[PDB]
Formats: sequence, C-alpha cells, structure tokens
Amino acid sequence: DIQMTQTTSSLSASLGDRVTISCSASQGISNYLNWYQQKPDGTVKLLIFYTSTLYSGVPSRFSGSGSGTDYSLTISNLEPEDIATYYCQQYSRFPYVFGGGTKLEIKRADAAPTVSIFPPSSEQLTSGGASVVCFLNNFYPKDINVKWKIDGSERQNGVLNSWTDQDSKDSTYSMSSTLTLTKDEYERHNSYTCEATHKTSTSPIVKSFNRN
Amino acid sequence: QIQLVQSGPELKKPGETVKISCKASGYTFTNYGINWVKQAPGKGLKWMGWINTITEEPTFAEEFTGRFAFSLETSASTAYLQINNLKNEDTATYFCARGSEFGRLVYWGQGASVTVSSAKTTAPSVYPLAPVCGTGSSVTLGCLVKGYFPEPVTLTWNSGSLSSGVHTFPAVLQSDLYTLSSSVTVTSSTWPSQSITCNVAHPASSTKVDKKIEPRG
Repeated sequence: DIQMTQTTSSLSASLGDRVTISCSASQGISNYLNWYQQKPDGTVKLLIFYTSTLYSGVPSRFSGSGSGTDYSLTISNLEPEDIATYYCQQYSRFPYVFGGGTKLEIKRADAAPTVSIFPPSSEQLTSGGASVVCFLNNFYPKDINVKWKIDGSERQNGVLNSWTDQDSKDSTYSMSSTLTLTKDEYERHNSYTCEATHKTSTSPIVKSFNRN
Repeated sequence: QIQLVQSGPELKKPGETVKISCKASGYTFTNYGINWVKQAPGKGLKWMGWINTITEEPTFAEEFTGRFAFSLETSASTAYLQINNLKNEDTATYFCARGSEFGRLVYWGQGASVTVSSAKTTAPSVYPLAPVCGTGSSVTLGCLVKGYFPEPVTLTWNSGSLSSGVHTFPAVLQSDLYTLSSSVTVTSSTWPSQSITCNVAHPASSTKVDKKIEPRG
C-alpha cells in the first residue's frame, strides 16, 4: 500500500481568493490520482479524476495538476459552497488509499469570544447532578484555551469540552465547556471561574459566579 | 437515476455481528463493482475494498482482513458488508460507492452508521440554563441535554421559529452516554419578556421534552 499524505490538515483563506491543496505519495502513481469533496453534512462527491479531467457537474473553477508523486488541487474563485474537506486518492496499484484530507475554512477578522457562565439547574440538583456550563461563542481565530479555576486553583479533570465547526453564517467559532460533577462535589466549594485565553486579548476573559 | 441505497443506523454490542446492505438501482447491476469506505467520527476516509459483481470476489485492504466480508445478491441487486466480532474501533460510518472506470468512486451512498457500545437505550435529561441575576444588550440562554443513548437527538428553540443566534454543540461521549448543549442569544427586551422553550426530542426512547427557560428566582 502507498502512503498518501496531505501535508496540510487545516487551511484558511478569504472568499474570492485562489487556494491550492497538495497531495504527496511515497511512490510514483503515474497520474492515476483522484480528488474528492466531502461537504460538512458528510456527503462525498467526485471532483477531478485522472489528475485533471473534471467530472460531469463540476465547476470550471476547479482544476488539478501534478505528475509522479506530487499532485495538487486548485480552486481559482473560492466560494462559500466550496468549504469542505478534500481527499486525494490513488489507483495505480491495489489497494486504493485516500489521503489524510484537508479541511477548508473561511478567513475573517479576529473576534473576541462572548463568555457566558451558567449555574447548575434547580431541576438537575434534585437529581443529584450539578453541571456548570461555560459558553464561549463567536470568536476568531479557532485557536483558544480554557481554564477552570476553582477556589483559585486550576481544575484539570472533570472538564467536558465541545467544539463547533466554523459557523456557516459569520464564519466564527464556538466552544462549550462543562464542569460535570455531582451535587455533593458542587457544594464542597464556592468559587467557580471560567478563564478564556484567546489571541484577541493579552489578559484572558474571566466569567464567574458563586452559590452564596 | 443511478443511486445506492444503504440500510439504516446500527446498534451492536462488542463481539456482535453487523450486516450493511447497499441497494443498487438505475443501471445494470452486473456492469460495475461496489466499493466500501470506512470513516471513523472525526477521521478521514479509509478505502476498505471492493467486490466484483460478476464473480462475487472481494478485494480487501490491509487492515480489513479477517472480521470483514463482502457479499452480494445478484437477483436483488444488493451488495452486503458484514463485520464479525465487533470492536470499539469499528464505530464508524460505512459508505458504499459504485466502481466506475479510472478507479474512481462515483454515486456514493448516504452511508450507514455503526455504533459499538454496551450502553442501553437511555432518555436524555433536559435541563434549562438561565444566567445569573447579575446586564448588557443581549442575553444568552442555554439548554443542557445530558446522558442519552443513542444518537441522534433534535433540539429546536420555540418550535424552530428561533433560528438566529443559536449554537448547537456536537454531542460528546461521557461514560458511554452522549451529552449535548445548545446556546441561544437574544435581545434583553424579548427575554424574560417572551417565552423561550427548548424542544428536545429523542426518538430512540420515544421522548419529547419542551423546556422553558425561567429566570433564577
């Protein structure tokens, strides 16, 4: 089997610009390479087959080139519907091997996260549970680090995080950090903070509350 | 008219057997072969192999030999993917794709999800998330969906009438159960002025829950 490696997993670009996605192989596959597109909903469709032959129904702004071991996919006029994950596939010799895949993302102006902290619901406390939820919505870039400090001390374990894909509308990102623990553990302390370390600020954004 | 129809989502314990069908239609079934592609959640596409629709002979990849089998029924124009002695790593979506010339994968199926777990069918615990009594232009509300199995679940705000300013976060696994959360941001002049209800529906356990977000107090 041939190792099909795409050197870039994540790629950012502004709409209208030209983007190029590369694909490398450990062996020469002699122009027997195909490109695929996987939209966010999971659907997969063939774009370019045999290195350059555009498939029936593919926009002319899509193009592929390369020879031997190195190949590339190019989109001239980047459009919002082109935001997807692209895989390269060789078929010189069995078995077929897909590439690592390159995720395409829209570049925009940097935005500070909107941090919101939430106490455990009174309905949940009756069930013995007590989840402390921290929302970090609509920020750019994607890179961001959270820190649950409890009584001034950082809480490492028990943190449940969830990240969204790039927003289809404003191209921003959002994260949901939940401090999952029981009611007994929730009443043992009384200082729940939520530090948000992001590029947009030197000092991190801090939201907190207390069950006083 | 060419389409590949696959079976629905599957729920199996570790060590069990799963069978995935791939109905071919809109063309001559014996003219092309069927490829199988595995994709773990968050991972890339993995070419499992293909099966000749004439000789009924499979061609597997490196790692898919032993517990995997390609099969078909000529009279029903349907290919089959069977995985025996299921493991945790088998949890993925399995696509079927018709094999055309130039080794291309064309007319992909919708994919059949396979979930390998020991967890039982569990209804979610819908919990309203209201901010603290303590200001600003907008106000962000939330809805906690904790400990359900399996996927999926549907969350809408005010019967889907409230779409803007909504972030539904992907379900995350915790002790074999899924936990989901969703945020909604509206103006201060509409909440708590108007009712904001979290509509959570988990069909696997026949659960429908409408949860209004009330002010803390």
